[PDB]
Amino acid sequence: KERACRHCHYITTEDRCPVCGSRDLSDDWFDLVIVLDVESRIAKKLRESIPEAAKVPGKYAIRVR
Amino acid sequence: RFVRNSIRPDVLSERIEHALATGSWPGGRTGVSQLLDRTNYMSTLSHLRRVTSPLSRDQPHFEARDLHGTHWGRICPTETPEGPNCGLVKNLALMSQI
Amino acid sequence: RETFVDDILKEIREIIVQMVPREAGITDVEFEGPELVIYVKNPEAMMKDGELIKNLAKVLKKRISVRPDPDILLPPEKAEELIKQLVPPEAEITNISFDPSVGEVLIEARKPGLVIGKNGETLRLITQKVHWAPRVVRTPPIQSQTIYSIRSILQTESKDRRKFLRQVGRNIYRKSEYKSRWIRITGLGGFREVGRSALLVQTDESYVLVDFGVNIAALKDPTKAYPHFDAPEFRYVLDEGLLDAIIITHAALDHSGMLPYLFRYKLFDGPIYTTPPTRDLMTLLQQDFIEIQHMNGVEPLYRPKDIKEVIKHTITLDYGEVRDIAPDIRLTLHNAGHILGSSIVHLHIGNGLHNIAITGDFKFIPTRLFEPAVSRFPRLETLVMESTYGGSNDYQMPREEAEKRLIEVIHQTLKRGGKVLIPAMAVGRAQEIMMVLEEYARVGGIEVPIYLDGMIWEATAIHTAYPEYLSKHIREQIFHEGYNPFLNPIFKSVANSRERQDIIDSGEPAIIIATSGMLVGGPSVEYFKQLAPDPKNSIIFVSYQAEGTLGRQVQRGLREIPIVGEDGRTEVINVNMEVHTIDGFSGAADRRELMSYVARVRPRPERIITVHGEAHKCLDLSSSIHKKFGISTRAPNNLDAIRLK
Amino acid sequence: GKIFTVSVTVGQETTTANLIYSKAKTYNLPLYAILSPSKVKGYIFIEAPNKSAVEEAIRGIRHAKRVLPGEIPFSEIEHFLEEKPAVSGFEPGDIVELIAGPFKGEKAKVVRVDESKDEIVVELVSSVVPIPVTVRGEYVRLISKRQ
DNA sequence: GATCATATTGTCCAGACAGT
DNA sequence: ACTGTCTGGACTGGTCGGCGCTATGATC
RNA sequence: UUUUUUUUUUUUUUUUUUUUGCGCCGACC
Ligand SMILES: [Zn+2]
Ligand SMILES: [Zn+2]
Repeated sequence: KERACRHCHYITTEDRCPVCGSRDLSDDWFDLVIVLDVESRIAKKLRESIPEAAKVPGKYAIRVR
Repeated sequence: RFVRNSIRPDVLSERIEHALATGSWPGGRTGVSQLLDRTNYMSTLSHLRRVTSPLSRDQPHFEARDLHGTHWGRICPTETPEGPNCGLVKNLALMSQI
Repeated sequence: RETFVDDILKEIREIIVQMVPREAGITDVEFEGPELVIYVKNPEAMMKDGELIKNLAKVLKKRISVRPDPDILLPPEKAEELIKQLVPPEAEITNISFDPSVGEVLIEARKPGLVIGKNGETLRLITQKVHWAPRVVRTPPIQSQTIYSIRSILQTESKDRRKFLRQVGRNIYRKSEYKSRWIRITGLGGFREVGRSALLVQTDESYVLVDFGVNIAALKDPTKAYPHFDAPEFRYVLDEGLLDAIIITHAALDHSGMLPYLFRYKLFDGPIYTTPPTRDLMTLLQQDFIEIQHMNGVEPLYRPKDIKEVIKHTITLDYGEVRDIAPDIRLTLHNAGHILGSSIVHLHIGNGLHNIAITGDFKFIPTRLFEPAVSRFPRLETLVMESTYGGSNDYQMPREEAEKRLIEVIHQTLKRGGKVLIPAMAVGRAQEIMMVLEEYARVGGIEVPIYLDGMIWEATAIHTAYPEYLSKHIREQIFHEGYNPFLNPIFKSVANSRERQDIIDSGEPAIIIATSGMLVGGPSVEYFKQLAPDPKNSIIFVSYQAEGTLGRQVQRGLREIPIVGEDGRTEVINVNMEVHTIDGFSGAADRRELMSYVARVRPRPERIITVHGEAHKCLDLSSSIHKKFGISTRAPNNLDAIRLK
Repeated sequence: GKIFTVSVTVGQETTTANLIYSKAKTYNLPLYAILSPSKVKGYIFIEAPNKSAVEEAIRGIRHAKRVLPGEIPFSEIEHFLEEKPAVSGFEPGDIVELIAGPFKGEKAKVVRVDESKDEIVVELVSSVVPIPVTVRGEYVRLISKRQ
């Protein structure tokens, strides 16, 4: 199963969080966002919404529940 | 093992079987394969020596339905069906060779 | 909520492996509803005798269900052959079913006593030689459609049933023996009123709903037809899904009418604890109610799939069987004597903290059908009693002269060649009338056939399917002797309208027992229409006739009744037949019966709650009990909560 | 760059997006970002400088059908990136349809709305008696808006 | 090993029409 | 106002019998 | 040394009587 972090909204397959090292990950999330370039327009839009998102390219989630 | 396990013979077998059973060849052709006539000894040989034309049966193909002079020794001049198949469904002559 | 079912299961497994010898080979231990299931690889060592199983059940205080491991399972054909060879030929086995998922074989036999054994040793022998846990049910002498359908539904949905049972067992044993801080009783319906009964038992840990029913008299008004869904406690229980279980006292629309409505809107997902006769009769009654509502043109309350879901969520309990339905509540059922499968609900909350007995509809005098209600309990503190006949002047006539008058009226009618038409309920008084008629005809008094039309045949078949729930006389006749009173050749069933027309047109005398006491539907109306002009015939009323019904019009003495004909014109029915009324066959307890039950109950309850009756009747009964015995009595209204402890 | 739409099989947008992302990572495709909202079914958004890059990225995948010949303005997909509760935007008194949950395919009337617990209380319109039920905000769909 | 959404978008005659 | 071009359509009735064809890929 | 709220009775039972379509091929008149 794939779970998303509650802090940086990063989806990872292991317990450790490779972005902020948070131990609270949520198994329920929607609207998967894939970031390949940091300077992307949608990455910039997500940055002003969630400050911790789009710091490192990879999978991301819009909301955590 | 990786290559062998990725091959499904069922698709090819079913495609060939369906085409040979229904008679509908790929490309829109129909009637390619028909059930063998087993009424008597003559019907089976006639069906095995049958030649058909791709032209439509409803259209009058006056130039194509009539017996041609080049059919001597290749197409039987008398054995033709009655109706829309007259002149379009032919039979091989006894001396004909392909 | 937090649960400790895993720790309890681990402790139980440790106790088992401490007590059970190692050669048994215990593999898995789990909970299936209110009983414990143990899987072993060597059933021979586990159950060489019943003493080990009895000791395990006594120590664990659970119902032990030993099943073989699924890996060691005989082929179904070899298993069937071995079961047939082991069972004596006297027990006629009809159907044998197997469950591949869990070790269990269902055996349908005409004589389940021989299959079970004198002390259960035959079941152990079968499950040892065949490695299949046996479950024995009775094949009725008369085929029943409802029971066959229920068994087929249960067999075809084995996976869902097993999942539901496992979930129920996990929810029941979420924690060990817990002492409740307080016990609360609230009545969502049936308090100071008749119909739409609903009783909620609330503790600090578990919630229990008792006889969730519907009202038919006030069906036009939604505020009185259904129990109070606006109660804050009931809303909190339903919204959070905290309802542990639902128990139905007996199969009647005022006690089980609203049950499929909860499953229609997915408001409930737990188990239902009724006796098998109660389950079958309530399914039949709910189906009939849905069909009637559909035929009347109104919107049906629920759907047959909801009744199927009710069947799939029903756990069957026998009389005197103690089962754990909650972490702090223990439930047992005792005979009530009202109808077939009628049970008095006894709740044992805590480890001796409190005891509640909800009698519901019951009878305390011996009858031709069922034994009198059980008045002895291991412990009793609060008693909930019906007050249908709680008035001071309410005194039903005794049974013997009422049945003598019925017999003499029927004999007089048959002497002149007339026909006897007896409108009756689907269940209850009809079977008692058939038993009385069979007793009268067994000595050669009457030879005319007795015709049952409508649901009478189905109810009779359901009654035959469960002879152990009947009275001691019928039980002795069926078991000790080879004579079945219900299997008399005089009882005939009419299949279609052609048979009914032949019966009506026949000049030979006959007795017809229809299925509509008020002549408001069914074959009763047709029989009355086709037999009214004949002066030799007679009609006997054995139940109260409500105002506005045809039966009340005939009973009052109307010689002619205008009705709508088939062509749309008014038709006149000339009632030249004799009219008789014998209301001595009511299954409800009399006021004298209620007083005798209060006086003779053991132990004496601390308080008595009077429900299920009119407000003045309930108040009169409570005042009479308080003045005669000194016990504190209350007659609360709806939405009233009483803190018992 | 520019937002482009890729038509994919309904209910399997996340897997197609993941395969496209993996292919772009492995083969160094000039793909900027990929957005696949859960509410949108059968369509995903890929940010690329030109549609040729999208066409080259989505080819070779059975589940990527075609790329829509057009460019989406950023204001159209701006609201998708913003995080808003599903309960928000609902007012009591209107009629909603429950897409998922135990009450699938049932119409209900909204009674109570609270954004703290992200839950909405509704009453079934087909029930003969009002029984309020608690359901998730994302499970319901607004049929009509009245009061 | 069982289920669940989804599953792609033959020539000739007569009437209407751009072209000069 | 003529003239070549594009497009739509209907393709004789009945009867006999036979011969196939009416899911699939991906989790849980 | 101080303002602006109101008050009472009429609707009944625990429930009921029969393979469609698609296309192909052969053939008769
Ligand atoms: Zn993180
Ligand atoms: Zn009752």
